Amino acid sequence: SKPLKGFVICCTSIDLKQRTEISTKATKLGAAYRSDFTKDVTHLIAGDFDTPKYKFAAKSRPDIKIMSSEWIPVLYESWVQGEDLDDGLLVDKHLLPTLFKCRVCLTNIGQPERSRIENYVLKHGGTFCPDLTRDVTHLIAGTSSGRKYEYALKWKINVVCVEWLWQSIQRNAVLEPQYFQL
Amino acid sequence: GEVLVPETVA
Amino acid sequence: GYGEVLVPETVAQHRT
Repeated sequence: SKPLKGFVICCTSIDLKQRTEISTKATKLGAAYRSDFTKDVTHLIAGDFDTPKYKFAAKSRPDIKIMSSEWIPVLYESWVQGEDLDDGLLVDKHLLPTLFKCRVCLTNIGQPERSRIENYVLKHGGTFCPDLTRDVTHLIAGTSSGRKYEYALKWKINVVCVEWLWQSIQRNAVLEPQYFQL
Repeated sequence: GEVLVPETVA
Repeated sequence: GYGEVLVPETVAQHRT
């Protein structure tokens, strides 16, 4: 009976069908559902990191949990089937992977730090890209030179130092690239 | 509540 | 359909 009383949920980059399912089920669970990102939002369900709502939460609101689209349907399913819930309300099991929708490429980084970066990208839900293509989201560069670097500038792909990755992992959110320039 | 970021325009 | 441009992974790698 109203397990999500006091929760205020908002979506970013969630398709209409899934957004309608989430708002309907979250409302039945007792939550408030907000189309705008209001000051009282507690949980942001995100389908991408490259949005103004996501950027605001990553920069200014670490208290707000960034959740996977599957959170509300999975919690609703347990609740409507009469299963016991706990005070965690499955939140920690459905946090959005930090590097969700990231496609990360590397350039000018030696071993073993190059393969360690690749492992961390995969561990945190990103896609690792050995080759640079126009759909890469971040190029982590050891130096500002070379073929991948020049093509990332041409394709307007973010070029960041590895500190972007480390700070994004510890912040549990993709951070903006202008703070991690070479 | 106070709007921090508006809804994405469809 | 059309070919894609790829910048290949660096072949010659170095140990830091």
